Parts: sequence; C-alpha cells; structure tokens
Amino acid sequence: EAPAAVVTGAAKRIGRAIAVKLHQTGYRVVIHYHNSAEAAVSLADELNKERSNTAVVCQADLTNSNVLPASCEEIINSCFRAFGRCDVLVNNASAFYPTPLVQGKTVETQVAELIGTNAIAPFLLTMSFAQRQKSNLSIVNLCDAMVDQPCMAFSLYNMGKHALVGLTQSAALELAPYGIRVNGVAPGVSLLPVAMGEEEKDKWRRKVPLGRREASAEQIADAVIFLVSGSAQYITGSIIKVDGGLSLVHA
Amino acid sequence: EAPAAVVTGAAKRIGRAIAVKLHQTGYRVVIHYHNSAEAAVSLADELNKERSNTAVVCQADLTNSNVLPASCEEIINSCFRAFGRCDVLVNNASAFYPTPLVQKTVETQVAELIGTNAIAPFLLTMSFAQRQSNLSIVNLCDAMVDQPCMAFSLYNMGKHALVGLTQSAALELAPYGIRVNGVAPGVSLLPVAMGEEEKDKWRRKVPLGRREASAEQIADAVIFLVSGSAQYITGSIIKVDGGLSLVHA
Amino acid sequence: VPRGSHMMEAPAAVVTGAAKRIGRAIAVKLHQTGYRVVIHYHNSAEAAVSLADELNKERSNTAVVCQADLTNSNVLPASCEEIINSCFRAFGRCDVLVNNASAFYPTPLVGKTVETQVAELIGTNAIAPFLLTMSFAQRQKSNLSIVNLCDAMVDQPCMAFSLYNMGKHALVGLTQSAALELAPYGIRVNGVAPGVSLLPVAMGEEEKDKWRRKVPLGRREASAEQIADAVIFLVSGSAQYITGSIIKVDGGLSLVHA
Amino acid sequence: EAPAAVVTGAAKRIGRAIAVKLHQTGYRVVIHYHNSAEAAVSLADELNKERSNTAVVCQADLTNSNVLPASCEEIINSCFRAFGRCDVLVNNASAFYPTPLVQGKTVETQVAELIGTNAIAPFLLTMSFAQRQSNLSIVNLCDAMVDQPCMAFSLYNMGKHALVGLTQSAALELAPYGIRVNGVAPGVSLLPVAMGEEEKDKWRRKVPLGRREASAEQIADAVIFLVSGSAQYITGSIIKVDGGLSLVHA
Ligand SMILES: NC(=O)C1=CN([C@@H]2O[C@H](COP(=O)(O)OP(=O)(O)OC[C@H]3O[C@@H](n4cnc5c(N)ncnc54)[C@H](OP(=O)(O)O)[C@@H]3O)[C@@H](O)[C@H]2O)C=CC1
Ligand SMILES: NC(=O)C1=CN([C@@H]2O[C@H](COP(=O)(O)OP(=O)(O)OC[C@H]3O[C@@H](n4cnc5c(N)ncnc54)[C@H](OP(=O)(O)O)[C@@H]3O)[C@@H](O)[C@H]2O)C=CC1
Ligand SMILES: NC(=O)C1=CN([C@@H]2O[C@H](COP(=O)(O)OP(=O)(O)OC[C@H]3O[C@@H](n4cnc5c(N)ncnc54)[C@H](OP(=O)(O)O)[C@@H]3O)[C@@H](O)[C@H]2O)C=CC1
Ligand SMILES: NC(=O)C1=CN([C@@H]2O[C@H](COP(=O)(O)OP(=O)(O)OC[C@H]3O[C@@H](n4cnc5c(N)ncnc54)[C@H](OP(=O)(O)O)[C@@H]3O)[C@@H](O)[C@H]2O)C=CC1
Ligand SMILES: N=C(N)Nc1nc2c(Cl)cc(Cl)cc2[nH]1
Ligand SMILES: N=C(N)Nc1nc2c(Cl)cc(Cl)cc2[nH]1
Ligand SMILES: N=C(N)Nc1nc2c(Cl)cc(Cl)cc2[nH]1
Ligand SMILES: N=C(N)Nc1nc2c(Cl)cc(Cl)cc2[nH]1
Repeated sequence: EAPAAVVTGAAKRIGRAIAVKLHQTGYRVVIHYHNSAEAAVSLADELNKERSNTAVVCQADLTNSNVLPASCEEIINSCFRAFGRCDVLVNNASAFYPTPLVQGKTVETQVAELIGTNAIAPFLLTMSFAQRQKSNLSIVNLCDAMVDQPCMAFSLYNMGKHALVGLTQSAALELAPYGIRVNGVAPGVSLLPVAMGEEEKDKWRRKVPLGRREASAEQIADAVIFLVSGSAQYITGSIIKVDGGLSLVHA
Repeated sequence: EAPAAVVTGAAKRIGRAIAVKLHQTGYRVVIHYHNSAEAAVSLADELNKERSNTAVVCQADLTNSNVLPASCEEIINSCFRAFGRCDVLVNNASAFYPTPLVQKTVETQVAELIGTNAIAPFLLTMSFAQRQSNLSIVNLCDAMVDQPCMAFSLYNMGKHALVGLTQSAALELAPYGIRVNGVAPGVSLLPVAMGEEEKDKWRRKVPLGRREASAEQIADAVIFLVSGSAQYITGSIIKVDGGLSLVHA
Repeated sequence: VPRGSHMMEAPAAVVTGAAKRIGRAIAVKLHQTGYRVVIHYHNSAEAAVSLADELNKERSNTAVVCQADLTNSNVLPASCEEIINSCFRAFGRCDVLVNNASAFYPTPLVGKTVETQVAELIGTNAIAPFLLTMSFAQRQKSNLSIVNLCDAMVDQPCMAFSLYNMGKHALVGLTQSAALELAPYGIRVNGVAPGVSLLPVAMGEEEKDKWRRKVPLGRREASAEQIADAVIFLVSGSAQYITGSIIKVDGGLSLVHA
Repeated sequence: EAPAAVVTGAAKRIGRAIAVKLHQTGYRVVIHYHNSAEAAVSLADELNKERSNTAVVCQADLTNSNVLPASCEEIINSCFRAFGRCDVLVNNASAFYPTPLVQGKTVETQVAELIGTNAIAPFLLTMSFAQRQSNLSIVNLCDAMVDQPCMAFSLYNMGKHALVGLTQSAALELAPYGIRVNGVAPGVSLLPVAMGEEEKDKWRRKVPLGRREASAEQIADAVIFLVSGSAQYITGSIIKVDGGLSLVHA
C-alpha cells in the first residue's frame, strides 16, 4: 500500500509542485493550506481524479501562538486519519515580507508569522511526526540559498530560515536512531512573488549564472523527490542548494 | 562624556565578565537581569564604587510574548534614562536546556529558548537602532551549533537565528555606522548543575589546553569587537573555542 | 574522431580513479544509466582492465581505460588533456567528468619527501581536477556537468592530514569557481561529500567499528553505491538547475560533536 | 627580551602595515620579500632607526617547486639567525591574477605561483615554524570573498580555500604545542596598483560600512588582536574584516 506525505502550504506554487510530484511518484498526500481553500480543494480534486482516495486537505494557521503545538499535532493527525500512516513531511509553508529595523502589522504579529511559519511550526510538526512513529521516513525543509547574503530589511525572515537550518541539523542528529532522515532544499530565486512586476522579475533573473532565469517549481520539487527517494537513503542533515549559482555571485 | 552599554543577562558568569570589562574600559553599563537580583545589585554596587554613577540594573523577562517588544524598548530606554546615550548593546542573556523531539509545556520551551536567544535580541536591536561615534552590537553566539548537543533543537534554532540576525542587522545598520558582530564560545563556564566528572569530559575535548574558556577570555573578544581596532568589522562572528569545533566525533 | 564512436546515440563520461571502490561504483552506475565511460587509473591496471572488460561484455565498446599519474608535475597538464582526449577518441564527446581520484595519507607538521607529499596530495585532490576541468571545458564542441568528490569532514579534519584537507578545501573552491565561470556554457559543476564510506579493506574490523559507531544514521559507513547515487542525481535531468552545490552523503557524521 | 615575527610579503601594502604594527607592539621583525628589495630595505631602515637591531630582510620566491621546502625553512632560519627565536608567523605574501578555464604565463607557472604562494608556502612555513620550536601563533591572510569568487580566478580561489583548510588543520595539530593558528580575511582593502579611479570607485561603492575599502592598518589591527594576550583561547578562527561586503547579494 501507498506511503503518505504531508506538504504544508501546498495549495499553490512550490508546495503544489511538491504535492503533485509526490502524488505522481505514488504517495497519498495531505494538502495543508491556510487561506487558499479553493485552490487546495481544486488540487485535491485533480489528484483524486487520477487515483481515488489519495488526497485530502487540511486547514491550519502556522502563526506562532500558544496553540500552534495543537495545530501542528492536528496536521499530522489528519494524515493518520485519512491514510493510516505518515511517511514524509515537507515543511514548505512560509511567510515572507520585509520587517525593517528602523522606521500595518504589529511587530508582535511580524515575529509570530515569520518565526512561526519558517521555524517554530516546522519544529512542532517534526515533533508530532516523530512521536507518531516513536519503510522510508523523512522530512524535507524548504530553506533559502541566500540567507548569508540577505535581502535588505528581511531580518525576521532570515532569522526564521537560519533557525530552520538549525532544526534540519538538530533533528537529523536526534531522529537518525529512529530511521527518520531530515534534509533541506534551498532555492535561490524560483517562482517570483505574485505582486512583483515583470521588470523587477527580470532584474532578479539576470543575476542567475545558470541560464539567467528563476528555477521552475518542478525543479525545486525534483530535489525534494530525490531526498525522499531510496537514492538518498544515507543522506541526512544535508541542505541541497537549487539556485543556478545565484549564491556564488558577488555584489 | 563616557559611552554607555547595555549587557543582557549580566548579573553572573559571562555577562558579568563582559559588563566588568566594558566598565574597566570606560563604559557606563546597564546590567540587565531576570532572576538574579542580589547579584545584579551587588555588581552595580561594585562598579559604582570604582566610578560613581556608572552602573545601573534593569530587570526583565526575555521570554517571547506579546509584551516582549515593550520590555525590550524599556531595557534600551533604561540606558537613556540613566546615561543619556546608548553606544553598545551586548545580547548575552540565554536560556539553555534540552527540548527532546520525542517528549514546562512545549509552548513555554519555545517561548523561553527562542525568546531569549533570538527574538529578544531582534527587538533590542530594533530599539537600539531606532535611537540612532562608535556604535555597535555584539551577539553571543555558539561555536558548536553545526555539531549540536543531542536534544537541544530549540536552543540550536535560537542560536542559528541569532547568526541570521547578526548578518541581516550588520547589512541594514551599516548605513548608520552601527556595526553588528558575534562572539561564539565553545565551552566556557560549564553549567552550575553539572558534576565535575562531566565537566572534565568536556574539558578533555578541547585541543588548546584541555580546559574551558574563562569568562574573561570571552569578554576579551567582545572588547575587541566594540573597540576602535574593529572599526571595519561588521557581520563577523569570532569563534573563541580553543579549537573545540574542529574536533571530529 | 574515428568512425564508430556512436557519438549520436549516447553520452560519455570520464571517471578518475575508477578501477575500484567508489570510482568503480560511479562508473558502473553511469554505464548502467546509458553512459559510455573512460575508466582512469594509476596503479590498479588489472582491476581497471577487468572492469572495462565486464562493461564491454554488457555493451560492446562502451568502456575504455586510460592510465595517468595525477601527481603534480610539469607534465600533469598534458596528462590531463590526454585523459579528456581519450574520451573524445573513443566516444566522440565528453558530457560528464567525475573527479574521484584521490591520495589520502597523513602528513604531520611535526618514506616520502615533503615535496612528494605536496605533489601527490595537492596534485590528485585539487590540481588535477582543475586541469581536467580546463580540458573538459575547452574541448566542448546537452546536459554537461562535472562532479567533484569532496569530503564532508573537511571542517573537522583527521589529525595530521593537513595536505589532504588543503586539497579537499581547494576542491570546494574549484567547484564554486568553475560553477560560476562555466555556467554560461551550460556546464554545471557540483560536488558529493562522503563522510565515512568504504574503509580500507586492510583496516581491522575493530577500527572500522570505531568509525561506524560514530554515524547517527544506522551506525554504518556508506556503501560505494550510496555515494554513486548522489553522483547520478547530480548528472541527471532532475538536477538541471543545480550548480555550485555540494551534497553531503554522510549519514549525519558531520553533525556529531567530539 | 623582545619576541620576533616573520611577515611574508612585508615590503609593501598590507604586509608592510602588519610588520610596522608588530614592530610598534614591541616585536623584532623579518621582512620577507621577493622582488621588492628596495622597499624591504627601506622599511627595515625605518624600523631600525626607531629601535636598533630589530628588523632584517629575507628574500625568497614562494612559487611552488621541489625547492620550496628549503626556501621556507630558510625564511624561518633567518628569524632564528637574527633574533634567536621566532614567536609569530604571518602568511601574507600572495599572487593574485586571473586564470580563465576557457581560452604569457604557462598553466604550469599559474598553478605554481597561485597555489604555491597562497597555500603550499604557508603550509611549509608552518611546518618549519613548528619544527624549530611564550605566546606562539600563526596568522594566515585569507579572503572574505572566496565563496562569492571573482570570475576567472579559480586557481587563486583554490589557493585561498586551501589556506582555510591549513588554518583549521594546523590549529588542531599544533594546539598541544601551544601554537595558535588563525586567519584574517579582508574583503576589499588596498586595491590593485593597476586599477584606475573609476574601477576603484565601483568596488568601494559595494561596501555597506562606509562605501570604502579597508585601510592596511585596519587589517593589521585584526592581526595584532590575534597574536595578542587578548586572543589566548582563539585558534582555528578566521576573522572577516570586510565592512559587510560578503553579506551583499548580486
Ligand atoms: N519562491 C522562491 O523564489 C523561493 C522560495 N523559497 C522557499 O520555498 C518555499 C516555497 O516558496 P513559495 O512557493 O514561493 O511560497 P509562498 O510564499 O507561495 O508560500 C507558500 C504558502 O505558505 C502558506 N502560509 C503563509 N503564511 C502562513 C501561515 N501563517 N500559516 C499557514 N500557512 C501559511 C500559504 O498558504 P495559503 O495560500 O493557503 O494561505 C502560502 O500559499 C518557502 O518555504 C520559501 O521560503 C526559498 C527561496 C526562494
Ligand atoms: N557557557 C558556555 O560555555 C557557553 C555560552 N555561550 C553563550 O554565551 C552567553 C553567556 O553564557 P553563560 O554566561 O553561560 O549564560 P547563562 O546560562 O549563565 O545565562 C546568562 C543569563 O541569561 C539570563 N536569562 C535566562 N533566561 C532568561 C529569560 N527568560 N529572560 C531574561 N534573561 C534570562 C539569566 O539571568 P538571571 O540569572 O538574572 O535570571 C542568566 O544569568 C549565552 O548567550 C550563551 O548561549 C555559548 C556557548 C558556550
Ligand atoms: N572512502 C571514504 O570513506 C571517503 C572517500 N571520500 C572521497 O571519495 C572519493 C573516492 O574514495 P575512495 O574510493 O575511498 O578512494 P581511494 O582511496 O580508493 O582512491 C581512489 C583512486 O584514486 C587513485 N589515485 C590515488 N593516487 C593517485 C595518483 N597519484 N594518480 C592517479 N590516481 C591516483 C587510485 O587509483 P589506482 O588504484 O588505480 O592507483 C585509487 O584507486 C575520493 O575522492 C575520496 O577522497 C571522501 C570522504 C570519505
Ligand atoms: N588587497 C586586498 O584588497 C585583499 C588582500 N587579501 C589578502 O591579504 C594579503 C595582502 O594583500 P596585498 O597587500 O594586497 O598583497 P599584494 O598583492 O600586494 O602581495 C603582497 C606581496 O606578496 C609577495 N609575493 C607575490 N608573489 C610572490 C612569490 N611568488 N614569492 C614570494 N612573494 C610573493 C610580493 O612581494 P614582492 O613585492 O617583494 O615581490 C607582494 O608585495 C594577501 O594574502 C591577499 O590575498 C585578501 C583580500 C583582499
Ligand atoms: N515564502 C517565500 N515566498 N519565500 C521566499 N521567496 C523568495 C524569493 Cl521570491 C526570492 C528569494 Cl532570494 C527568497 C525567497 N524566499
Ligand atoms: N546560555 C548558555 N549557558 N548557553 C550555553 N552554554 C553552553 C555550554 Cl556550557 C556548552 C556548549 Cl557546547 C554550549 C553552550 N551554550
Ligand atoms: N581518497 C580517500 N580514500 N579519501 C578518503 N578516505 C576517507 C576515509 Cl576512509 C574516511 C574519512 Cl573521514 C575521509 C576519507 N577520505
Ligand atoms: N594578493 C592579493 N592582492 N590578493 C587579493 N587582492 C584582492 C582584492 Cl584587491 C580584492 C579582492 Cl575581493 C580579493 C583580493 N585578493
């Protein structure tokens, strides 16, 4: 019978690409979403049309709060309720916006969203995933190849992504005895923000050595699929950059 | 007039040594503390005896919460209230304990470890910057975060976040002339609760002298980074670890 | 290129140090994937010829051997050009270069002269990869890539292995520099960094176990095939946006403190 | 009596600033040079005018060859010959020029010069320094930008990455002997002599902290810290002195 995966923030963009590629590889999938209900259900419908009873949706806010542990436990529970097992967790959901140090969401909200989605929710999901297995089990964290050459005024986002690197390493060490591998995929520029104009998109594209273009969502998903596959059975604690050389380019 | 520094978690151990060395170099100091009231006041007394009106205390919990931004603003404000300026911030305060992935409530663990090690440094950095010469921030990092202790996920997340803050803030505050750097101890003062046998197991791992760093040795690197000898240094993290991070399993 | 290269039908790869162990496993997996291969070797002539024979028995004239010493010297550039040349001679193209050959032995700071130590360790681990990379790039006449065999433990090195560690760090530098410079030609350059994989056959099991016990994921060394799996990924169509990346394949070893 | 230091490539630029600051701190100095004989002697004269018998020059080519071990042993010997001790080694000398992968110096020469000066000579000097053995330490001049390299500088980058490996390996191995090994990694400091004003300004404008290059003295200040009593627990560390340059994305 088929293994099952949870993908967070899977309604659109890179998370959808990961969900689709896992499903095409033979996984049953939980499509987690927050606000994108119509898109999430649309995706689940397409996947169920291909193979009945292979996709469910699960709504949760991954903002930090005193109930975030319960929400994370519930996402994992939803995989077990639907499919009776949970083999793979992909921590994809992410808030991304500037938080200038020097001078509209309050700073409290900023911290809760950016640190919650990028770091604390992955940690709590990792706890819940592990405790339900306390076979090819693994976790893949969506990192960021540019966190050592950060965008100006993105402190909280960068803190969150650096914390995610720390989680990837700490959890790899601690979960290795349970046979759970923990790895990361670090895009450079992939799908550009919906709000961004084409001229600004091209500015980013022209910086990439390998082809002067952003990664497709499928290219990111290809790295995730490698890491969950049997071809990566000895790999844990690794972060694979998928950035077209962007992080090698000086100012 | 004498420049002023805020040191978090400065009542004891490494934070105390930093406060003392900054004071000896000529700074007026805010000694932040959480629970160690007696030690904080005794330190302020000791420093004030050397030079009148050069040390104060400020109590605050740096656990993450919706009131933490206000608390951090008040820590910076305490420096301005006492000394009229704030030239240096040292983010030293830190919770440190294991948080196993397979298990205080988890939300308390998150609040304490990510609050003290990352979120409070960010909020303090924001408050410090909003006010603003030789201005700089020094973050107390950890040389061993890429080879972490088993079951310290939250602590390690907080310290990695602190590296990210050091880099992002260095970039963003450079236009204002505020340098932002880190000092990364390996093993320095070992936990008060740790038996000597276990302490010795750690000491034996250190290539340079088979001993932990004194608090003074960590403070020496902080002093360098705040000094005129480090005027072009920003976004750097200086390991002070006796080669410990070089030693394989 | 002499007629009968079948250059239109299949890609070709050079694997250095490919007679045994990890290099052999890489050559075998590339061959199994559909590549023709050059098996480079230095002293392991019987093993290299035997391997190429077995591959040719599977699919005729899909493997050749090329002997070269990769020690640094004033003839090393010519030796490296000849290795790349041998791929073009045999197969009419060279799509992949795997820099696997490596000398590995202690060189304490406090029988071989120091100059031999430098020549062997820096030659095999760094200079020969550089010269092979140059020859590979210049000869380009499409999924082209280079994979460099790095070392996951180069930031926590074995005691008294300074020259080896210097060589492996230089190889990281080459991976990054070549990724940037060759990207406009569509050549990707990546690395695979084992931790502990196949240990010396001669090493006592009791010593092997000292290393195995350090590995979080399964308390075992990687197989050569597990290392080769990462090389296969990097050369594949599933890695077409990946350049300048080094994939650790170490079972968590590099995460373990002293 | 005064400790002694060897500074490689000390006749000009950053190595000169390092030698001066060491001398000002009370060290006797060996000013190594290769081509810059007049400058080396000029510096030695200035330092000896300040304190008699505290500075000597030593000529050596640090290009890789089968006699490079002997040359490095001789540089260390020169310090013992002059001063009777050698407490500090600063590996500063460095070749720096492009070596494109795709097409008057042969590739053999390019390898020998770039890998020799930046990596192999530091290793051999480290070996000789250790073998010939207060507060002993080695400082390696690294490069803050080696993970975001200039186009077509592969051999230089290989050399500087090897130098990081040496710094780490030698710190581990020499720690039981009380020898610390550290590095200082400039970003942009003194710009190339050949570079015109427009190009120099292009590079200056990239640096977040002050939109200027490091002075040689700023680089020297970090070397001084690393050899000082204020760094006695520091080994295997590389201090970036780059004004934030390495933090700036494309
Ligand atoms: N795109 C790129 O170029 C790059 C991406 N990455 C990383 O790759 C991953 C995927 O990137 P991308 O597809 O662009 O991501 P998006 O910005 O599209 O975000 C993915 C999803 O995150 C979910 N999310 C946001 N906030 C919350 C919240 N508070 N609670 C729960 N879910 C939330 C949203 O779900 P919903 O819509 O249902 O509300 C959103 O659709 C992210 O981790 C990202 O940081 C890294 C570098 C570059
Ligand atoms: N000691 C070592 O070997 C190492 C230390 N470091 C780093 O160096 C720094 C100093 O280390 P060390 O002196 O051992 O630190 P301690 O563990 O002694 O903690 C320093 C102070 O942090 C304060 N603190 C703890 N929790 C809170 C909280 N919730 N709110 C506010 N303040 C709080 C405490 O103040 P109070 O007592 O007043 O309650 C405590 O005295 C830390 O950042 C640490 O992570 C890094 C690696 C190794
Ligand atoms: N095995 C492990 O645990 C680890 C391996 N690695 C790396 O992975 C790669 C493969 O490892 P492994 O299979 O153990 O390597 P080996 O030690 O088996 O060496 C591979 C081959 O290198 C060739 N070689 C050595 N010296 C020279 C020379 N002077 N000129 C030409 N070729 C030479 C030899 O060819 P011949 O026999 O024909 O003379 C040898 O078979 C290496 O790059 C290694 O550093 C990294 C970390 C750990
Ligand atoms: N300047 C900068 O912006 C940066 C410098 N650095 C590093 O800092 C250090 C100092 O930089 P800088 O002052 O610019 O260095 P230079 O480029 O000025 O070189 C210093 C000295 O190296 C010596 N040298 C060169 N080739 C050889 C050789 N074959 N044998 C012996 N000595 C040789 C020369 O001695 P002579 O003149 O006597 O022949 C030269 O004066 C170097 O390691 C450099 O890589 C790193 C990043 C940036
Ligand atoms: N959640 C996200 N959209 N994260 C994210 N999106 C990113 C983009 Cl469009 C570019 C870079 Cl350089 C980093 C990015 N991180
Ligand atoms: N707040 C603290 N005491 N932090 C801290 N303390 C530490 C100790 Cl005694 C050892 C290591 Cl390796 C890391 C440490 N981090
Ligand atoms: N050429 C080699 N055999 N390289 C090599 N072999 C290695 C082994 Cl057997 C263990 C570790 Cl830690 C590193 C190694 N590097
Ligand atoms: N020997 C040298 N001059 N080395 C050297 N010089 C350098 C300069 Cl003027 C800039 C950068 Cl980014 C790196 C450099 N490395």
